[PDB]
Amino acid sequence: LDLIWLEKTIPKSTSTLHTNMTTLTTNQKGLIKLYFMSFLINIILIIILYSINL
Amino acid sequence: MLKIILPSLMLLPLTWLSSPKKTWTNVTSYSFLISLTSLTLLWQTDENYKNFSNMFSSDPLSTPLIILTAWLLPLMLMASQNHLKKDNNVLQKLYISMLISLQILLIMTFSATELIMFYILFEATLIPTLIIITRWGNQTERLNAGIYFLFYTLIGSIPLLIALILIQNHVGTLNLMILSFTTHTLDASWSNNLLWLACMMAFLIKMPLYGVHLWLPKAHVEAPIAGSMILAAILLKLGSYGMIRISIILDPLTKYMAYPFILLSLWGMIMTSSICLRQTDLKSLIAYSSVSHMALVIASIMIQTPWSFMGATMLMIAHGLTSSLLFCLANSNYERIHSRTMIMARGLQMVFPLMATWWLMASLANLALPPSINLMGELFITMSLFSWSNFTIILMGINIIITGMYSMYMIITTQRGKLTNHMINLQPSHTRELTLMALHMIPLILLTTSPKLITGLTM
Amino acid sequence: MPSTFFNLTMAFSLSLLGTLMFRSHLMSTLLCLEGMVLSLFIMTSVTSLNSNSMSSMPIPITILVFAACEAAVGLALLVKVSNTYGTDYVQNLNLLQC
Amino acid sequence: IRWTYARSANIYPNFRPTPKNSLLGAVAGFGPLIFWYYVFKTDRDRKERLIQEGKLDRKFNISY
Amino acid sequence: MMNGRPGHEPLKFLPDEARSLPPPKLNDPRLVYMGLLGYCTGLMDNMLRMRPVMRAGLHRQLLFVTSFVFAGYFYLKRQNYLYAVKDHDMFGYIKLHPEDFPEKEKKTYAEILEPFHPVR
Amino acid sequence: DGPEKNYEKTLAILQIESEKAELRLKEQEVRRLMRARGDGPWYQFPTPEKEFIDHSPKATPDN
Amino acid sequence: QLLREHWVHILVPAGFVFGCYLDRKDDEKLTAFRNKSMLFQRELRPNEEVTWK
Amino acid sequence: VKRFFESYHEVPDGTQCHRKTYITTALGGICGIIGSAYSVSLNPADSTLEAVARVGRYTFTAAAIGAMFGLTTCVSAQVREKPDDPLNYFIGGCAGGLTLGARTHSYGTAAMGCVYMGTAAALFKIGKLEGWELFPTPKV
Amino acid sequence: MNPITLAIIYFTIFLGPVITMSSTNLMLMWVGLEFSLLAIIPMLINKKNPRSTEAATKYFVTQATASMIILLAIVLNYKQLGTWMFQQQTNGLILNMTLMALSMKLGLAPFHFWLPEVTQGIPLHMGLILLTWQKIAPLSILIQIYPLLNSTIILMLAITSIFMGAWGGLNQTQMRKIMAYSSIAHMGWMLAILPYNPSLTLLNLMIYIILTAPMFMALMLNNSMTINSISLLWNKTPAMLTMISLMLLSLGGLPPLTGFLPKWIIITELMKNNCLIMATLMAMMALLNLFFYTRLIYSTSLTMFPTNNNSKMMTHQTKTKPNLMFSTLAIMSTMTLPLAPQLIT
Ligand SMILES: CCCCCCCCCCCCCCCCCC(=O)OC[C@H](COP(=O)([O-])OCC[N+](C)(C)C)OC(=O)CCCCCCCCCCCCCCCCC
Ligand SMILES: CCCCCCCCCCCCCCCCCC(=O)OC[C@H](COP(=O)(O)OCCN)OC(=O)CCCCCCCCCCCCCCCCC
Ligand SMILES: CCCCCCCCCCCCCCCCCC(=O)OC[C@H](COP(=O)(O)OCCN)OC(=O)CCCCCCCCCCCCCCCCC
Repeated sequence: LDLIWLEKTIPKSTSTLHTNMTTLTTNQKGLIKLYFMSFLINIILIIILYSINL
Repeated sequence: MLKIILPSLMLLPLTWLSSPKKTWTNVTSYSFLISLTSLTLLWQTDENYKNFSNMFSSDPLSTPLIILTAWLLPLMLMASQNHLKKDNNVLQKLYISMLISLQILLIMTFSATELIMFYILFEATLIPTLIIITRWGNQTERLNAGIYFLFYTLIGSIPLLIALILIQNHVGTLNLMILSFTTHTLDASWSNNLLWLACMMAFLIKMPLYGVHLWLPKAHVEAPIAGSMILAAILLKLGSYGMIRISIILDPLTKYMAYPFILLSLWGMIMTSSICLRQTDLKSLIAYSSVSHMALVIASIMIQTPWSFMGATMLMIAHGLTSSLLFCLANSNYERIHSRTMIMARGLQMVFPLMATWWLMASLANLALPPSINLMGELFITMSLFSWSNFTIILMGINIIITGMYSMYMIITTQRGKLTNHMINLQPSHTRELTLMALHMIPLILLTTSPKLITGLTM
Repeated sequence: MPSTFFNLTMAFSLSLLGTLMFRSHLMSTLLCLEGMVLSLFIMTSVTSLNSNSMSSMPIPITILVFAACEAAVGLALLVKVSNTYGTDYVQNLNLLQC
Repeated sequence: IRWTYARSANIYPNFRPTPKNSLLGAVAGFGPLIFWYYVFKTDRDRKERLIQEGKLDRKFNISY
Repeated sequence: MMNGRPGHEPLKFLPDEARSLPPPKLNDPRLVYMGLLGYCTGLMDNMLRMRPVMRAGLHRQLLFVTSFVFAGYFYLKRQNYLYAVKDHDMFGYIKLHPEDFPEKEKKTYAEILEPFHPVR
Repeated sequence: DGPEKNYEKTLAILQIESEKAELRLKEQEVRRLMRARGDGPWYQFPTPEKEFIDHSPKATPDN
Repeated sequence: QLLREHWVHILVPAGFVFGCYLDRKDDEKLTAFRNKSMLFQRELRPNEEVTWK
Repeated sequence: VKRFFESYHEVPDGTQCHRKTYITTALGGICGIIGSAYSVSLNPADSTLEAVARVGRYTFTAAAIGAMFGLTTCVSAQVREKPDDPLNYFIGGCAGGLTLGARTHSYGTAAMGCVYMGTAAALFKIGKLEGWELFPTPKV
Repeated sequence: MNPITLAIIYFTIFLGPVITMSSTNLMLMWVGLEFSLLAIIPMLINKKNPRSTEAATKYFVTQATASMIILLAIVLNYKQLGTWMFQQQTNGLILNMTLMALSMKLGLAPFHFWLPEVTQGIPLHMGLILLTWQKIAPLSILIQIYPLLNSTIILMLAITSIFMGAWGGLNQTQMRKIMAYSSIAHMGWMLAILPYNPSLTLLNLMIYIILTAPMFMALMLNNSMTINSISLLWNKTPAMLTMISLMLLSLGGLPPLTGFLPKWIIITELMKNNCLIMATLMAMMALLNLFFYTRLIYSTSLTMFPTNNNSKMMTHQTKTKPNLMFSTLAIMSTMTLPLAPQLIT
């Protein structure tokens, strides 16, 4: 328990989740073509959200 | 309260303006005098609580914690004096500043009459313990210990902040006495259950459960002696104090919402005493013993009986004193041998007779011995738990048996037996550390002689 | 007028899509920027002429001045990019990711 | 030193999750909790029912 | 949220209505703490420039403490004006709309039946 | 000094805290009502100014 | 300044005196219900200004 | 689709399990499409076939998560007759996390997804029960 | 350089935001934004390295696109109502386009990708000027339209900026990228509190500016670029360590540092407006922010990383630190929590 499973459950799993998510977030290449494509997707999502919520 | 806080605030200019050959002497003497000054709010003739200020207040619950903090500051100075002897003067004064700031912030935390100010000083105390553990710890794992301690505390404390601001927006005041008087029952909803969990889980992290407790042995192993002292003698009790304070506004739904934590506390005290039995590290053993005693405190506060609260306060003060004493004794052996392995130094009663006497008295305090506030607190917690449900006596009995077993195992395996004769570097004793043991043990005797002070709110 | 304003808004939208979708040419991106500028100029001029807002007629001249300033700065940056590499490729300028 | 390090700081680096130890950890961390939960819950429900129906009397229990 | 109130002259640090309010007593914990912060600023500046921490730069420390106390006094007077006029506007709105803020009558602890939750 | 000093000081502290709580609740209600319907001094969102409207006779009579 | 040298020994006593002064100032600050509680509310005595200072 | 997501809550839980499963599957599919669009924009595939394969994989994964969530939640509300109960949503969220772990081929991801998504779904059910206003209009 | 063009460029950098925040016409706000962008570009590309050229190019095209969308919103408002200010009855589409474009000007997620790229490859003082001064004019425009904003889009942008900033700063080891992700997180907090209280986003902006001015100054003192470079600070400038640690803790939001005050008061206002879910998520990701700050503190202050031989010559030489700017801002950004009622307005 105290050397394997509580450690595996709360702190190590939280750290593993956040390091996986920060790798996934900061997996960007320095291509402004990709950055502007993502910005276009953001604009489309904002337009759709406005047209849905109204 | 200001007559106690301000001399402790002026301790810092004294620390930084004293000569390097007089710093320890001056700060230790004036911190002893500050503890003597802090003895003045035991003058409680009436049942009315001493409300000195619009922001500072006293209590039969807050007063022993304040006196224990003010008493423990010179003890931390004495304990940390030797292992900083080959050090820069600026680093020594900074360490003393960390200890003094801890004392100031903890006195303000215990005397604070507002929950939001209590939260602010709670995290303010979270800071210098992290600095002490990381900057002056010995091994590599001090950084991991600091991370675990800090973020266990912070992930606990953020929902506490949300809950406190919710209560302030609901009732308008967030003052302890106003809440205690015009407390309102809760209509037993899921939002109220989450509010209860948010305002409890910070303190349930701070004094260890069976779950989140993994930061405590790491921090205690990696911390220096003053850090172990302040942690195991004040900060867990700070969590318990917060639970006793904030439980009053959660009247109707604690009686079912406290079920998982009572079970967690009882089974966890059994498991942590078992770990103490099969533990190879002395500081780890003392840390897990602290987990077990604080599990008893958690169960008493959750069941919310006057006997339970009184026993919780008595176990708080008694456990703080005896855990600091055990940590100081272990640190004396560690300063001799530079290793915390328990099986390595064995026949120390031969060369250290009165240190073995202090070991014996500390372990007799660690287990429940009837002329001691330790047994007073544990016995009244047992009475309240048996009133809560008759079947808790099985878990209590198992815990008491294993507690006696690990305490006497500690004494036999580190004091008795054949002396490890290869250890040449066993210096006889320091008058400083013998004085440190005496200054831990004599207040235990005096509080045993008059236990009306350690009795808390309920009687 | 509403049909023409709808067409001008769609022209701005097309030039914005051109700005956002890169095709290997910083110069083409600057061209899309100036197409957006021209669409905004025509929209502002038509609005002011329709509403007879002769007091607000200096607004298209102001946006033209500041737009030519930003086009000037973009051409200077394209000159520096070409001096650095020699190809003027937006995928070629990528080394700030690490 | 090796014995202490292997007993303390090596266990999680050399721990690998298997279904056997997953089952062992689940039962050892939850079974006692659920068992004592049902024990205390049944006992307290019986006590509360007896008090509410009046068949349980506190003979001289003044301080609880 | 209070910028649109009637009589709000723009970019005015202290209007004449602030002259109706009692000033800080010039030895109050806010200004003493501001002076302490100025002194600590001087000490930290000396330590960063690698001078003696207090033996050097006495004119600098004096200027730091004086400037901190001066600016703190005038800012504190402005904040006192702001809190006072917020309270004044709130009380005026309460007096203007009494039907939205009824003086609710509370009854004694002899008619209300608080439920009792025993802790057996 | 005696028990009466602490007793009366506690009464004064309680009165101060109760008045502060009442005023905080009043401030919350006042702010909510003002933002819901802006009619008091607060939440007065701006409006184009009267003093820049040209009221002189124009070139066209129909103005 | 006749003694001089170890002047720092007045720092903590000065802090203690100032803390007692601040407590006295807070007592003077509260000052409400001097004899207005229902519990005590006694007469002001032929030679007495206030009940507690 | 605002009226679609409102038609999710037009009936109480344990009624129209097919409708609730279809609505939750559509919501998961929309979320997977958005996530796949971000993924193929920021991290481009080696070719259009791999891009379309990744979009389809992500969309099917999120649709399976939503379908299993809605199905298990409605099935729980059917089999124990109390619709207004957050444990049904916790069970459904755990089933959705197990679906995520099955798609990702990792039991650790299955367990973490179960716990986190069950907590999120239970919190969502409590919010819809007791009127928690997500994205509130400014009032004070 | 040249003093004449230094004066011209720096005066235009000053003049841009001043015109934006002091002008009541949306067109003049837009020309202030244009002034700021065009003036700050030559200060960015000044060392004439490929990284500086790339950063200047990325910044130019991003801010030009965002300003074009802003001008589209202004022209559409002028078409709809005939005025040059969004008064009360404009179109929500126009307002949402304004918010999106000003978010891309500010650099908060999911428009945040250029900000660590531009901050990297740029000298530290220009990074300071960007991350502090360039974020006042778009925030001024956002504060001007304080009502009539979409709280849903505001809260979505705020929560994703705080999440992505926490994750990015957690990953990064470059100091300038760390500062950029800190900027993204704090801008998320400011944008979160924007539609409910302009005073609180102004307060958070001021706290952030006075917190990250001396952080950049301390980076500028030793030209420390990486975690290792800031780690060998005990040999270079050992007096810096306590202030560096306290300012990093204040950026983390730990009590009793004054950086706890903006998060505390923003959470208070969001409690007053019943947004507990958003407030709780924002607080947890702020804890993540504090984690990467604390790893930085472990590297620079609480441990002593190994040093090299030439630091002996560095100790032989003498240095110079700006008076009245570093120590004042460090003290005001660490030990000003008990002046919280004076700080809030
Ligand atoms: C360290 C311990 C961590 C685990 C335990 C933490 C507490 C668990 C139970 C509480 C829910 C989560 C915290 C909420 C804090 C605020 C509570 C509150 O004010 O409740 C009343 C409020 C309700 O407000 P209310 O009561 O005013 O509602 C209105 C009610 N009427 C109309 C009747 C007046 O609850 C919430 O708003 C809860 C929303 C939570 C949204 C965010 C969830 C984040 C994820 C959950 C876990 C977070 C911690 C762990 C992170 C990971 C660690 C590894
Ligand atoms: C039984 C009781 C159950 C109820 C209570 C549950 C909660 C208990 C308390 C929380 C758990 C403990 C968290 C803190 C400890 C774990 C973090 C940690 O120690 O991470 C270490 C690791 C870095 O390791 P490092 O030392 O750098 O590497 C070796 C040398 N370089 O770090 C990393 O790799 C990354 C670490 C990131 C920081 C972790 C702390 C912040 C967590 C934020 C939570 C956010 C919640 C919301 C998430 C989004 C919504 C789901
Ligand atoms: C309050 C919070 C504390 C937190 C920690 C503080 C640490 C620092 C402490 C600083 C000093 C504070 C001392 C506090 C205790 C004071 C003890 C004391 O004098 O109590 C008063 C008592 C007589 O008072 P009285 O009213 O009669 O007692 C109640 C009766 N109804 O007096 C007496 O009875 C006389 C006591 C002194 C005479 C010597 C007693 C010798 C006892 C020998 C016991 C031997 C057996 C010990 C076994 C131990 C086993 C482990």
